[PDB]
Amino acid sequence: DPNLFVALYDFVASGDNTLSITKGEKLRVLGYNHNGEWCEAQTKNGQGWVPSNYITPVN
Amino acid sequence: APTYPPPPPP
Repeated sequence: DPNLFVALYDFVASGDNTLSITKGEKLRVLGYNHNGEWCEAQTKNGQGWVPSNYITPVN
Repeated sequence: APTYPPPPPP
């Protein structure tokens, strides 16, 4: 932490700076967009936007 | 961030 999250579900990138993530994968969250629907995160595979409710804080 | 909404869970 204090910004460490884990993916709840698979999410396939749809372009537009989004990031593919796999259930169980760890992320570090940089922040959220204006309405909180999108979350900008970093994983071992890169950096991009993922659905906010597709992840949850761990540790 | 994208200007369209993300897919709903799950």
